[PDB]
Amino acid sequence: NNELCLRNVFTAQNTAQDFNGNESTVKSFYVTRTGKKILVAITSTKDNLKTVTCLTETGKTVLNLDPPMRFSVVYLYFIQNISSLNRGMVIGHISET
Amino acid sequence: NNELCLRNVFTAQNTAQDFNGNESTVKSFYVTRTGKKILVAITSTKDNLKTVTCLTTGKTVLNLDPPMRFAQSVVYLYFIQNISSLNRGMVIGHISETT
Repeated sequence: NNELCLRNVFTAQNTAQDFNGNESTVKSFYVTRTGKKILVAITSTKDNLKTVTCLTETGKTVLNLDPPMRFSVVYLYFIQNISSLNRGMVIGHISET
Repeated sequence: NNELCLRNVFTAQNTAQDFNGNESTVKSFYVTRTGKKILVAITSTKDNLKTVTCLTTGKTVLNLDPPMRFAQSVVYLYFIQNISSLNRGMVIGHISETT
């Protein structure tokens, strides 16, 4: 017997930084699981983001981004080394909306 | 550069076999991408399913992972053996927004 843990995807916003250190607001995609959240991906019209801010209880954490993927034009970035399961959750969410 | 291929989930029905060899109809979850589909999971009220028959090469029997329980009625979710973690995420997300 093993109970399925249903997870949710929630979008919000965060600050991201490009290679020149300039900040901008991005749409952020979180996977949540009863109390716990993980920042999985962001979207932006900017193709030059390098990092993104995630706010925790500990304070701010700065996360590296994987290269922008294309989908006036909006880019999707996954957070580096995020699990494939969490990636799948977010891809489905973006597609099913 | 790397373009993002959106994936979808759609559901239909398949025939599954339990450890007795007895057959029943189940709800099937497919992930689609680039005009191709892959069977990722099934759900059933039965907790004893062992295999599911898929139509690909032709007719093929696939093994199921052990059931996971979720809720009025109790349902069991079975992933197809060796399906990717990415595809599991797709189906878990879909079932979450259904619930």
